[PDB]
Amino acid sequence: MIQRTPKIQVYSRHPAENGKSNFLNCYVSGFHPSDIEVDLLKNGERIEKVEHSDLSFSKDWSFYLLYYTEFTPTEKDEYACRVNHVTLSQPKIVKWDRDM
Amino acid sequence: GSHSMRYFYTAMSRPGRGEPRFIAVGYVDDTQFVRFDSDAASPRTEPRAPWIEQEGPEYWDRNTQIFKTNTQTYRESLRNLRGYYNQSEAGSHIIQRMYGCDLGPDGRLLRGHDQSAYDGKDYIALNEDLSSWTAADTAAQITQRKWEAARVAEQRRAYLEGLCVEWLRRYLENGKETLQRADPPKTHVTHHPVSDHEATLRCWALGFYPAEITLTWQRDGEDQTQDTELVETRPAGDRTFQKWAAVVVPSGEEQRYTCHVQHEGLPKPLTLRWEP
Amino acid sequence: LPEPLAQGQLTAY
Repeated sequence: MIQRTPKIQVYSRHPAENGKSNFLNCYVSGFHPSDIEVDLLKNGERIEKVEHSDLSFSKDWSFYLLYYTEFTPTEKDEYACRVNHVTLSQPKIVKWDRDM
Repeated sequence: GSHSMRYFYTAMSRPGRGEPRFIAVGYVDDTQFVRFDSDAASPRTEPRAPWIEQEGPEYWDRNTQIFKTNTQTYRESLRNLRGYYNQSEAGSHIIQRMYGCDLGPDGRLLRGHDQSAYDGKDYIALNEDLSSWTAADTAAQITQRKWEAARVAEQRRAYLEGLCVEWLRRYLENGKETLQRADPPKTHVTHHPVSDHEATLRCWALGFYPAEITLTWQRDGEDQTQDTELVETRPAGDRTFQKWAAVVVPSGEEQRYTCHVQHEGLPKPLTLRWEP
Repeated sequence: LPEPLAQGQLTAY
């Protein structure tokens, strides 16, 4: 069976400003089949209250989902998105980079 | 001024873990407005945009009956397709359907769409005539023959030219303050040396709606298609979208590069440069 | 509004 691995982008809803509340996003897309595991990480630890969009898909049939949680960026705290999917041998981690 | 409505159905089997999950979501353009999930504690059609909340109980109940019945039909369909491909009962499979109507800037029907896929591959699609089918393989031909026998295309056509257009027009009016509002991108260009002799220029578009946009780099007025790193347009979570395009340039040549931005919400196309 | 159910049984794939 043909499968497609997820693309992953980690970014903030609004331009990041330290000390100002914002939303951390992890957008997974272009994947098939639809089952997928996504965690948002703060300093390597899983963030608890993460919400996500309803499952939908693109014109090429690949699925996409937005995972998001409120966060307040600081200079020191590290954020990332951790993704697993049938196409991945082990979870893929993408760090949040405020310039990306 | 052009608009579309789409419903996206996903039916997913999962042997050993209950019956196939059926989800349906509805969109006008890039705005989701409803959902139904057979896995919800209490499956029912739920509003996902404020302008749909005004529809009355009859609407929600009508939708819910439709999606509950589709839930059962798609489970039958999954059983059928597993057999069409001689597949074992061990594996999980997915049928997807996306359908709907497009209106031109005058609110007239431009065309209808009704396409299905199995395990992520084209399976069967209604042609633009809304009267004939295109089947991807000999399995889909079985579906085609069954749908031709039952005059299913006629049913799709009546919907696509009738209720689809009627309700899309209703939604566009009810949600006119947002659905018919294009928000232009907020843009800027960043500069990051990558070494003594090269630097990255990144052209940003933020806060725009709808998602459709064109973001390109030119050098001396020539498109830099191959040299441009282009990320997928991505949702901000406030209805708006984001995108960037990056190119790595020789240090000192920054002013030879221009970023061009086209978007519906823009008074006029933008050309931007790095501004030290 | 999604495609309504036909008068009789909907046709499966």
